[PDB]
Amino acid sequence: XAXAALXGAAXAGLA
Amino acid sequence: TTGRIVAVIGAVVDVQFDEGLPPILNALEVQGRETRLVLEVAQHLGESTVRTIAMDGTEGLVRGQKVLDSGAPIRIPVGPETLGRIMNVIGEPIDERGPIKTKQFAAIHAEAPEFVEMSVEQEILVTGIKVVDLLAPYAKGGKIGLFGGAGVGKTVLIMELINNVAKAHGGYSVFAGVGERTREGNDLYHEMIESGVINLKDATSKVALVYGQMNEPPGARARVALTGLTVAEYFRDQEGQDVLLFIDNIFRFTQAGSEVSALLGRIPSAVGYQPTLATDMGTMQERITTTKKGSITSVQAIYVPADDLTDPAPATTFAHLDATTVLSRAIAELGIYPAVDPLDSTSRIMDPNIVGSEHYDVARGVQKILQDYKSLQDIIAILGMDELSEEDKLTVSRARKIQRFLSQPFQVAEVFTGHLGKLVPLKETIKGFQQILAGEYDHLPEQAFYMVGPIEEAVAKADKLA
Amino acid sequence: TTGRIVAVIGAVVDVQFDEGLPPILNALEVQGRETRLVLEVAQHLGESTVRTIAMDGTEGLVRGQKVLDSGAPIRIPVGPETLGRIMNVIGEPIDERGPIKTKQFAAIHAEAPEFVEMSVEQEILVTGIKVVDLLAPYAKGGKIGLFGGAGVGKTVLIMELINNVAKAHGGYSVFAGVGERTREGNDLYHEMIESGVINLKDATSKVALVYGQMNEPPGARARVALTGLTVAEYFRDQEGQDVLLFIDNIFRFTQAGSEVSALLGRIPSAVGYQPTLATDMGTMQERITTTKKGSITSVQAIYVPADDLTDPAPATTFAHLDATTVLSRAIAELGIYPAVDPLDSTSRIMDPNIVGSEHYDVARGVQKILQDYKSLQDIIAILGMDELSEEDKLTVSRARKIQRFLSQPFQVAEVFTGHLGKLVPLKETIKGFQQILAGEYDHLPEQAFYMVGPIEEAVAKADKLA
Amino acid sequence: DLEETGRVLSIGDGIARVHGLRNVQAEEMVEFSSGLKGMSLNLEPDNVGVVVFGNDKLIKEGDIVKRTGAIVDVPVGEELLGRVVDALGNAIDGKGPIGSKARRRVGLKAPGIIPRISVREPMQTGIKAVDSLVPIGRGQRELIIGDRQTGKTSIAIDTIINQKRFNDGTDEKKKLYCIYVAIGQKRSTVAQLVKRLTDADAMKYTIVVSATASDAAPLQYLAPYSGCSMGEYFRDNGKHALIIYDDLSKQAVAYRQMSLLLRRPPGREAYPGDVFYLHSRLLERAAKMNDAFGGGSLTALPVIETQAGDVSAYIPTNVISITDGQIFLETELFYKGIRPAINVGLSVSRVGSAAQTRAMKQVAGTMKLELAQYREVAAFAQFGSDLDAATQQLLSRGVRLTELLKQGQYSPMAIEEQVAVIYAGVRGYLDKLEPSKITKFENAFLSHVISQHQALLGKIRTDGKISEESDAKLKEIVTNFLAGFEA
Amino acid sequence: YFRDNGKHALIIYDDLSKQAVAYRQMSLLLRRPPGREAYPGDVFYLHSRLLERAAKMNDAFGGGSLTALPVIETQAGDVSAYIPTNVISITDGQIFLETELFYKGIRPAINVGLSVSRVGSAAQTRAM
Amino acid sequence: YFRDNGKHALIIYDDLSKQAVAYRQMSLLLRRPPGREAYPGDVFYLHSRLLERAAKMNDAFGGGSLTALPVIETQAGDVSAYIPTNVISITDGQIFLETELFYKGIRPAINVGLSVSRVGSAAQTRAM
Ligand SMILES: Nc1ncnc2c1ncn2[C@@H]1O[C@H](COP(=O)(O)OP(=O)(O)NP(=O)(O)O)[C@@H](O)[C@H]1O
Ligand SMILES: Nc1ncnc2c1ncn2[C@@H]1O[C@H](COP(=O)(O)OP(=O)(O)NP(=O)(O)O)[C@@H](O)[C@H]1O
Ligand SMILES: [Mg+2]
Ligand SMILES: [Mg+2]
Repeated sequence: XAXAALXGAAXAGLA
Repeated sequence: TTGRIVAVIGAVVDVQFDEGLPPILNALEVQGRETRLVLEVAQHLGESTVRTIAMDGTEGLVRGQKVLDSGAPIRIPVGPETLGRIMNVIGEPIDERGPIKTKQFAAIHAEAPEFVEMSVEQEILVTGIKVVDLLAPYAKGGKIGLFGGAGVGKTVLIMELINNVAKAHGGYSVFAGVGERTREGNDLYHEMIESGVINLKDATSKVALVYGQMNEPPGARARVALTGLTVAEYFRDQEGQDVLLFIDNIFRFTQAGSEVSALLGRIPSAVGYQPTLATDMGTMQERITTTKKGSITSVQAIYVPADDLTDPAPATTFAHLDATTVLSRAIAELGIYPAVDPLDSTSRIMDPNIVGSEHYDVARGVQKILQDYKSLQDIIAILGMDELSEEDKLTVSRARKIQRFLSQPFQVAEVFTGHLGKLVPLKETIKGFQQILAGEYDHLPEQAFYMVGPIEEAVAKADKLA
Repeated sequence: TTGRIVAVIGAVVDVQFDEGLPPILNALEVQGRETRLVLEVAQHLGESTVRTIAMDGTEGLVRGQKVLDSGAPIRIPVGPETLGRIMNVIGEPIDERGPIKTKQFAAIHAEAPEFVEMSVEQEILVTGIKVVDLLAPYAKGGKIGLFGGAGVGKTVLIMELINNVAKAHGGYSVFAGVGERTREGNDLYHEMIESGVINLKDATSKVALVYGQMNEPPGARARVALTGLTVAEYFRDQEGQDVLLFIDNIFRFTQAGSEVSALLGRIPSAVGYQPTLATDMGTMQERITTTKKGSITSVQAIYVPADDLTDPAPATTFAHLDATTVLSRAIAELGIYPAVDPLDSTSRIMDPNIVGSEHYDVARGVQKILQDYKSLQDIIAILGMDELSEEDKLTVSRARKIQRFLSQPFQVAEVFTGHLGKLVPLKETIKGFQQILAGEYDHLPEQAFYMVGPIEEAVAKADKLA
Repeated sequence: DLEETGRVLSIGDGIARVHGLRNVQAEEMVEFSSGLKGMSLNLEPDNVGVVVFGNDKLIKEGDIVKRTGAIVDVPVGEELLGRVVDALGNAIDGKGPIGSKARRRVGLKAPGIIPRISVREPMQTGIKAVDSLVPIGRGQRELIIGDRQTGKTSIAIDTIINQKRFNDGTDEKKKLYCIYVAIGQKRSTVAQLVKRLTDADAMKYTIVVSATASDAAPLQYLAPYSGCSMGEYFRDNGKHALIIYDDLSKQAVAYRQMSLLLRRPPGREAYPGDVFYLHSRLLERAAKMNDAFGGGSLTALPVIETQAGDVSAYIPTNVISITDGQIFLETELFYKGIRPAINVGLSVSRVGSAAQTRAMKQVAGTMKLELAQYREVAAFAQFGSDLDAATQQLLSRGVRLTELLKQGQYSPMAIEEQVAVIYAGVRGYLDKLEPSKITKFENAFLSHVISQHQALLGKIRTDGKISEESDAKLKEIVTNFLAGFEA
Repeated sequence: YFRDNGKHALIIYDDLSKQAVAYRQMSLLLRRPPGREAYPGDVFYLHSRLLERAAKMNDAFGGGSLTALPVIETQAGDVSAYIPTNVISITDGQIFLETELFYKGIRPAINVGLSVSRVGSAAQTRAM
Repeated sequence: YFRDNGKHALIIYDDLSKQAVAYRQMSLLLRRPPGREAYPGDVFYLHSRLLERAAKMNDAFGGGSLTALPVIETQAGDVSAYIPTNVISITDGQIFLETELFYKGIRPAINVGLSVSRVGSAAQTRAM
């Protein structure tokens, strides 16, 4: 949510 | 032709021509300025007036100011002499090493290799990197999404690749910094230098550096990637090598696109991006391929917005990627380097129909084991490592050996790792893992495999380890 | 009068007149064309120019081209000679059976019946459909609407209803295909022939067909509804005997309006729809109605974009119905057909003083258990049933049995259910539902209730399941 | 001469505003000084808005624009087969000019109600799952839908390739000329695409229109209409064509780009109000003509790319509301190793049963039934202890049947081959067997009956049904093969 | 008329949702730039102006009154919505009906929590 | 002035959010084209050109420096909104503050997990 972008590239192995 | 400035609104200059009107994309030169001001042509407003986007600050411009049609798009010094140099968006030197003296100049805006120039086949491009080559093989003229950032060996890996391309393919590399942080650029510069890839003394530099700093206006950060592209194209279309293109970061490209778009007053599309999002991207991506003459391979640094894989920016981008290289902080924490994630990193060419049944099987082998071990991981810690079967205990052992065998010493990091680098060959790579899977080295101990090259070293290390 | 084509943009043709300016809603005929091209006047732009909407493709038109004032609005053949025929927006045959030879013609644009003209009789219309009859019963001379996202069951339902109702009607029927599939028109036509509703031999057909499908330009799609509409009006007022009116899909008319709206030069409203959305729907819906002169039982399919029921199109439609059958993708995905949402479908007739208290009580009974089950769902979702109360578990069982008992095989959908269609009589429905509620079947398994007619069959199915 | 000519007033955002051209008709092709092409979109009181079919860099204020008196059209005819053309019909295989006799408007309205007839001829894919569970009829529109990389195009291909089995045939009525339209893709992909087609000797019967990632939005937008017109030639002449729109997703974005630049009100997802129509008009053109109109047909397999399996989005819903069924491929399935990752439940074929072969009816009929009873008990739950023999048994077919439906690429099967293998599973000849053996059984049991029993196959195939003898013969055939099967 | 003449009137505006749409239409067609959610920047005012008219006059003015019961249609039970809040912020309270309540057997589907009366007991008999 | 003359200077921008707004106001009034959140197409540039001016010089230049602490005010923790996105993307790291934390007793409310320093230990003393 709101600040998730500060994790990051988290679901990357899905792309 | 000599035009006048009819209007200045932020980064968008309007220029009127009395006699001949410059076609779209041409590069105009603003007359009478301390420094070079290039205006790229963007539209024909009718009435002998063009609408252009400034490649630098329009501060001080005056209605009536003189503009000289360079009668072409932005052209830049291309060739070997570029290697080891840092260059602007309009092919200027920004390293203070004097003029970039080349024979040829190459306009940045270029169409892509016609269908008849296309290669008809998929070939893996070997880097000598165990994980990469084994589980997520790069592809000639393909696009790789490089995930992960700091702490994790991003620069070091970028530097080894460069090296390994020069070594195993005699191919050079380009580095395009789209929206680079001035601080970080200079830091990249000296880092390459200390590692050799750049050589200020001789002519052994294996990389050319293109920079589009974050302070630059949208148009500049918009083009820099192309500029870098032009450069790489040369080592392919003129010398038929296998170039490497690094775009850092692919996101800032797209973003730069939207800014220019907005400035041009066009209505934004979904999520505010440019209506031309897909085209903007494709007219660029498509130039990156294997033609009959050679091939350009691009390593693109991706930044996913809001961690949303379906965001238009990222989504669009995936349409062009042939493989991902996921750098992982966790892996790094195991001391494992390169810190590439063997389970998250993927490749389109990982098809037996492409890498061959052998290669394909090994890969699929390494991965499953890696997967299985992952399962047990939870059990081990809680219920203790012992209900483990003669079978469950081997999957682990092997896996653990595997995880290590997947790590490796880079020549780039010799300067102060006090350890010799290793450029393992694809053949050696398949063999190595093949055997571990096989059970040939079950007797060998874990640490034997940590930070080595070819399996042979795993064996010798065991010796020295009693 | 003879105007000249001044401008052309898609379906919006602007025509200039010199002597007589045609009033708004008038149909003009473009001169110099292989086939008829009617233009419907939309507005007076001033300057002796009129903005119009083409009723067919505008390719080939040329500025300056001659246009003739027909002197009236789009008129079409009305009378019994339309029965068994297929006709255009503009009323021309499209069945290759020659001209429709009628005594009278009627213009598609008419005013809605006045207040004093309204009717207030409320008679239930039994359909044989379990969910419909029990929870949101239709009504003679009433307005029915079938809401549905893509491929949910709108059409099938319209067919089943034509089957279960149209077939044994004794009066006339009008089917209006609006913006849907041509193949469907063809599917119906031939079928209609087969069952004898359409007779190409005698004058015994009971159905008139009007079509303006998915392949027509916006203007056509924006008027076919009106066309079909008019046909029905005739039988209602001009002859006194009860009509049946089927439209598939009325959403298409609204969509069509949005297609031309920008061209008309209007500031778009919310979601990019035309600011006149509601009025447009209103002056049209208001003609689809029963009156003191005649009765019109209308079933309209209403496509819901992106499955969004809050979309201005469907949203604004609710207000015009007497009974609403909302179809659900979620339900459909569960395999329940028809995919009617039992807590979202409504009917003005659901009144004890109209359906009786037995009917009124079962209905509300079923809804309350399904509502209750709905609230338990969140929990069931993470933790399943285990942690549920013995009491709660019983509502869940019953609900899941009622849920299933609501489904049913349609003749029209036999090819898919793999079962023989069923038509349950109202008392049968009230009953079977009572018992379920009353715990008279807490012993039978859910599956027994799925896909069946009367409760009796649900008992048997139970035996067969053993 | 401002009657047949015009001078450009302004070029920008791919819309050239030409002065003059007083005689152009709406939608007529026009030519630019630079040999560039365009469409007359807007006919305004004092200019013509033209849609440039290429890079607008080439156009400048003042350039000459000449009519052509032709409403946008394209080369059409059998001489396209084996050719790789652009959205305009121009060859791009560098194989010499297309010797086309006929031409055809790209924007013709589809055939009405009267001239059509229910699809009744099978349009074999060669893919078991599809041909058994989601039968396509000739003249049907069946949508291929899924996320990126779920194996969408792959279905199109095997289908194209499978056609050779008839095209090399005797009977012209059993043939199918394919047309593969590429939109927004990578050339490197199209190039490899034909290479694969070429090596399969399928290009001989295929036309390829390409408007790729680098082509002007208007070309991408156009491409499907052109490919459609070419397919129309076959439909119109008692022949039978197959057109693949790959993808409609990218076309839609191309059109949207155009729309926004023209400044048309952006709606849901920023898409213009007419995007549905963009698709309906196109897809209406696929059709099955009756005998009095040539009995020919056009079959469309349009591709749509969903984001995160969201099958409710604006574009996907639009398309679903046009075609006559869909084949959704699942990301889950694909990774779990089930390929084609076809979602048996979700997918549909509104009109294809009638086009379905009896033989398949015979075996495939009790397949979804069995799979129906398997769909249930097959939970997400990986570790579940079960009871009940029946439900147990149900769960047991399910895994076998599922193994029968897996298929590699480039190896489209003959309908009779499909019924054969399906027969083995649906009849129980694989119940006593282990799910990991299924694949292996198939190849081995298939080569076996192909080698030894071309006799029974031909019957099945010829009869088109499974006769008592054929079935009797088949039963023993599985029987013995089994008995000898090495674990 | 009644209000100003010492009489008592009750007015039901069923519903103000459709009126706003009408307003929005009329407004856009006049070319007045569309505001939030496409409505004219003054939708609030459109309703305030109207509902302020409902009132209780003093004995000096006849002691008459005007009571208003305006209807608003939410979507997805969302009362926080812009129009719904616009109107909630004018009136002397609200009666909020939920479909959940309704189906559940709670009819009227009044949601006690979310409903209010800014008049309080002053509008009730002592008995009540 | 400090940076350039062998001296060291610290600068706090409080906030860059308000400044963005100021700029937006001007842009829109001048009628330039509006983008997401109504921000001009050169709002990123506005900050990048600002934040880059901070830097560590070389002895050849005086060794003087200019460190920057720019402040950004998020909304409901939406770090991904427009302006927060730019600035995050421009700077060498972030110190993320949370209300939950704050009220929970953690003061300063630094969310340690989500905060960063690209520069890292290269700026920490050996002691630390
Ligand atoms: N009552 C039903 N029983 C069984 N299957 C059904 C039923 N209704 C629909 N289906 C299935 O769903 C498909 C679509 O039905 P259909 O009535 O055409 O949906 P629709 O809402 O008319 N679709 P569209 O017009 O494309 O949005 C049918 O072809 C069946 O496969
Ligand atoms: N039947 C199959 N069996 C095994 N592998 C398959 C099969 N079909 C496809 N593949 C693999 O799956 C990959 C993706 O299939 P593809 O048809 O290219 O998917 P897609 O949905 O078109 N994805 P994209 O077009 O890239 O967005 C192919 O490149 C093959 O490697
Ligand atoms: Mg339908
Ligand atoms: Mg594809």
